Amino acid sequence: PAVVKNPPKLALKIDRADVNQLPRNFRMGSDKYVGVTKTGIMPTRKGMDTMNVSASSCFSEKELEAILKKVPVKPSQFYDVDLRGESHGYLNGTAVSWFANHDWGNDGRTEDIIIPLEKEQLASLKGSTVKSIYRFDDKKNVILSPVYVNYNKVRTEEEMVKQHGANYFRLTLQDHFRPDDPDVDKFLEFYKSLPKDAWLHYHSYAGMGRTTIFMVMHDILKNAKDVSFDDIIQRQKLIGIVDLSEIPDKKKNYGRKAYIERYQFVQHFYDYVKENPDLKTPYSVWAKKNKVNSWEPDYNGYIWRLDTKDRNQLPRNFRTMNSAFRTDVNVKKTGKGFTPTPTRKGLDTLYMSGSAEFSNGELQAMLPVLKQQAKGPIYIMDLRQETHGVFNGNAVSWYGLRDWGNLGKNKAEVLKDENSRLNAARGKSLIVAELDKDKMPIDPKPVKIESVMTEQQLVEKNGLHYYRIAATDHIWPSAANIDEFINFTRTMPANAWLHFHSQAGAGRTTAYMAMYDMMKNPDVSLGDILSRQYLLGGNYVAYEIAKPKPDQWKADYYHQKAHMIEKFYQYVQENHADGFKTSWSQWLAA
Amino acid sequence: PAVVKNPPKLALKIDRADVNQLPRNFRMGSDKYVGVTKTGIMPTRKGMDTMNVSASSCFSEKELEAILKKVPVKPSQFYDVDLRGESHGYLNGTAVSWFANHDWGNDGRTEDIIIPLEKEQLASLKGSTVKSIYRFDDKKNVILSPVYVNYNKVRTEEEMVKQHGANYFRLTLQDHFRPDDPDVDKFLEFYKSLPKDAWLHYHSYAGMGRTTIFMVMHDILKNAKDVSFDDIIQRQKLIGIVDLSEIPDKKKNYGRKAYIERYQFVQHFYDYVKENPDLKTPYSVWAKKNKVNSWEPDYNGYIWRLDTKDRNQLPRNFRTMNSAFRTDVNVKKTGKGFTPTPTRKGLDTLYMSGSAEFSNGELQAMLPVLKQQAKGPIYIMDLRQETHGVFNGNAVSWYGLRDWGNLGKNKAEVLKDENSRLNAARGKSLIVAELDKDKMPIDPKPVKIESVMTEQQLVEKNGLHYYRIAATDHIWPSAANIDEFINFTRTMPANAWLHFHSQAGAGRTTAYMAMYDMMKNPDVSLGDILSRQYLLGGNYVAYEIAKPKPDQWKADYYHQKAHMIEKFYQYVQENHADGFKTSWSQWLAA
Ligand SMILES: O=P(O)(O)O[C@H]1[C@H](O)[C@@H](OP(=O)(O)O)[C@H](OP(=O)(O)O)[C@@H](OP(=O)(O)O)[C@H]1O
Ligand SMILES: O=P(O)(O)O[C@H]1[C@H](O)[C@@H](OP(=O)(O)O)[C@H](OP(=O)(O)O)[C@@H](OP(=O)(O)O)[C@H]1O
Ligand SMILES: O=P(O)(O)O[C@H]1[C@H](O)[C@@H](OP(=O)(O)O)[C@H](OP(=O)(O)O)[C@@H](OP(=O)(O)O)[C@H]1O
Repeated sequence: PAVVKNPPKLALKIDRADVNQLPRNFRMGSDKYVGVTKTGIMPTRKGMDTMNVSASSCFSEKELEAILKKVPVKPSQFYDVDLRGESHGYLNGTAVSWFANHDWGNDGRTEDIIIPLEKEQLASLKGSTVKSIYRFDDKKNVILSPVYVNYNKVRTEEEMVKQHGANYFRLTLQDHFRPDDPDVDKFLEFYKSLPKDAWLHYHSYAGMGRTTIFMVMHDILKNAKDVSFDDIIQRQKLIGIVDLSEIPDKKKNYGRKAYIERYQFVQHFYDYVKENPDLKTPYSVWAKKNKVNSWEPDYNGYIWRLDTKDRNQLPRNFRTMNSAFRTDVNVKKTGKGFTPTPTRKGLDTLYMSGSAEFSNGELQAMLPVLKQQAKGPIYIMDLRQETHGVFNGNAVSWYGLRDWGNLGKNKAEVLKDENSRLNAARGKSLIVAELDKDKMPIDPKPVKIESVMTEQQLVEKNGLHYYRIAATDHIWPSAANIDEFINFTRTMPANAWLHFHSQAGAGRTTAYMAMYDMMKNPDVSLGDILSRQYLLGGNYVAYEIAKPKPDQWKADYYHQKAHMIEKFYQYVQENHADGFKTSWSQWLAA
Repeated sequence: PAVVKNPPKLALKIDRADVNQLPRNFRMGSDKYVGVTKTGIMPTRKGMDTMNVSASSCFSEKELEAILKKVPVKPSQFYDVDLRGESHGYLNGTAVSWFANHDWGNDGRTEDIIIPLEKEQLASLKGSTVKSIYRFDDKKNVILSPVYVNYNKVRTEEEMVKQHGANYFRLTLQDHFRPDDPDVDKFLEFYKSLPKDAWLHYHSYAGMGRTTIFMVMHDILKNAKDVSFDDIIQRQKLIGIVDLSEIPDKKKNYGRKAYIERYQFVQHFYDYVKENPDLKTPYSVWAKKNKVNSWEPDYNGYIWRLDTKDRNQLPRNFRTMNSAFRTDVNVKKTGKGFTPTPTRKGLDTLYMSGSAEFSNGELQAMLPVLKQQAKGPIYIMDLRQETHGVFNGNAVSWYGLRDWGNLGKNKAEVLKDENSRLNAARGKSLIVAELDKDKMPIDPKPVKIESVMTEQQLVEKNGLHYYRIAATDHIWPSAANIDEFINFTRTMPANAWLHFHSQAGAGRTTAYMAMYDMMKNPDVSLGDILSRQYLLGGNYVAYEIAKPKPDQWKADYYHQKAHMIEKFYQYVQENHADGFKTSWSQWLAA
């Protein structure tokens, strides 16, 4: 085949043709040494034969079958450790993946974007039984002219491996680099939970870099006590293909840094296992204390943000389902299904409103409006995961990078963090600043904090009910968070009026409003729901960035929203009839 | 101007037009804060006003004059700290440099290569008063359409700066990265040697990355005891342009790694100054001990190499000036000035030979041949810096990466290492292996070491004189090594017969043979000298790699040879008449 001159940015290509054989770079930990060391002296073989470990390149289905046959365990004892962060899967037995330059198809992405993205990519191939798929040169890592692949099955690696009765574990590691600390932590917690008779097979794309790092880690976990670091590095080269201590002349600038980085990593992991033979202190914790940690963003709050100043007027982005459509329509901020003239059916009895966060003054202005229109009890639905409250009548929040001050916290932890920080602020003189477009404070000055309430205290004091869902800013509400809302709707009083707010009354607020609208009016089209929620003053839930630039970190998260809001529409179509007896989480998991 | 679609791999372009002004990103350590921090809280200014420091982008001559006028010291107190590893200089007052993609013109090169290479690049412009020079866009860092520049002066930055009565210090740092540990050590020895009233001006190309790293280091050296790491980082952003703690969303994969690497560097440097306020322990030594050191190659010997087996035949590549011209001429391994029919004028009375290293058996075969041709005392001129000797009649050496086992050592240290290691080998059972094309041992097996001698003992025991010059393998003989040979010729007998040898009888041997040939026959052309030394069985001293690939690390060293052998030719022309009274070192420095 011929090299493809201008390949797409992301090309679906063949990883492994389906052939009855052991795959590329296959080795078992008990294999004999091949080749020599630079000194001519062989490293001790101590501990090698009882490691119960093998490794290789990625594999087709027939190559997996050859692996399973060869290893001296049953499938039930076999764990496929899939180190590939790049999106991949199977068409029948043929292994395919989505390739970008340097094999960085999922460059920068976290596991929780990569896993569902990969399923979607693969899902897009179902409903066809033949496809032109690029070939690939492993020597130069470049796209070659395509062949047609026939198939009637599309599977993730997990599905294929489990259908063979084996076990599966995924780490989404970028090609060319060491695992970051949290992925080391994740591996170790998996490792510690293994049955003693477990057989581990590590693989990446080529069974070279990422694979050898983990073969070295494995050897260290079994043998660091009795075997030197240097011997481990050498012996994993002798039975394999890569010497992690080799920084060759041909590697320069960036590539050279990465070879250096991953060599240093295995040195630090060796030291960690040596000092912590019980594996009690997590690697990330040990590494931080010893200043050899990988870098991670810190999302913790570091400033009191002024969300909204105490003012006698309706809060920003306020609307009810009786409101007028907006006149400032921007089609470029809409998306799939958008119409300027959606049906208003059901809106007169939906009893729903939304807005940005509210100061005391803004709550006072909302009160008569909502009571004017409400036919039953009024609930303020606070959708904010981030810690917030009221200082001197002003709405404030504890702002961290990306507004992810409470990322990873459950509801109980959120409320505990919230109460604690608000209390601690009482009577202090603190910076409370509005943030500009760059999230930098504007004219920051200390101000004396005289009064401090939670929003709940404020809301209940004014005769309304309160409910909190801790939804993370910028992202599609989690399954748990959506289930919490559905459960809420099942028991809420009839004629209840729901007022949703988040920080800006945009992303999270419009998402929940659209989900509730759908639930109550399943006969209205997805596009009409999204369109009217937009027209009434929300954003468009299915917005996607046309041509994402590198600094546009929200791109994947908008895409996830666009995708998941459609799914949720389907969920409603299928479960509204019997009152949603089946949950969103259970439905997803089927 | 217009972007250049396909610029040359290396393009001479304009850095700074000559303008009367302070340069880009100019700041002084005592400057006021501009902008805000993310918390809205400003860092202490403690110690800022007494640091006696400024920083900026690179500067034109007039921009330097603006700098000198602005700062509150005399030029004699001002130190230009030039952080640029890329080759640069001055045409009249205009700053110019040689640009490759990512500003990596000298990617991978050491200071010893870059400094003389830069002077050579600038020297190539001195035979003109006008040049077409590319323009440059600082926003995108890309070459733009060229303009003509007129000049009658070509200068290094050092020359331009010293001509204004100021001081100069150079570190050859690659753009985009932190400094490696040895450059930190070099900066520190410089810093500690400063007078108290010294004023430091740091600059790189943009006054952004490398410059801010060093401004932070300075602030740390002055203020670590009293000011926190975070405050230093913030305040250097506030008076400047870069926050080293910021890893922006737009930086991905490789670029991201570099930002991370340099942030972590300034953290480690902080800790080092905090822990070592006396700056006694070097940074590199502290960093190693704490496992946060940058990676450096290790050139130390790790194996006994079999250089040549004891055998009853002339040593490899043996030749005298009465030897036949070779029949296997390969023009592609020749170079500038090659002729297949050079004069043999002077060879009849040039009492010289050369070969590869010799075993005992090969020395015995040599003896009658040399004694046949010699008209005076015979001297064996051992040119090897690397440690070697004789085991059981075989020539052996202590081999390290690149055969640089004794890199950096003086002659006394080389001989001390040599005696020590040879003695320690006696009676031991050790690996003594021939190395393959990849420098890996062939069929290594331990052998009993029964007899051990230095080459000097072997030679003198056979009634010959010995002299040692510790020349590093692969590279052009140093100035001190050439002077040492010249001093030898000045005190040796008229009709002394010199037999040069190294490991292979190629690079070092042929260079010294060509240098002596020139000295004794200054009326023979450079080309003829190099050509006949090649034809008699040496290599071609002025060989350069045509189109050097990334793995061909010797490229720069061959170029250095090709260059310096011509220079030595000129030295001979200018100094043979009086018997080389002025040394090579003195003549180079003028
Ligand atoms: O081609 P061979 O001699 O087998 O070696 C290759 C080339 O040097 C590649 O460079 P190039 O793209 O110039 O061919 C290099 O990728 P980089 O260019 O990214 O350094 C590979 O590094 P790894 O991809 O790390 O194996 C290295 O293994
Ligand atoms: O709080 P909800 O109602 O979900 O709405 C969010 C917040 O207003 C975000 O503000 P912040 O990030 O300051 O908390 C905003 O980010 P920007 O102001 O950076 O755009 C989001 O814009 P998009 O993520 O672009 O939709 C918006 O959807
Ligand atoms: O264009 P602006 O917004 O100024 O930001 C630039 C771009 O992101 C560059 O990327 P691109 O080449 O895609 O334009 C990037 O170089 P990399 O591509 O090496 O990341 C620069 O990093 P620095 O070179 O470190 O400034 C960064 O400052």
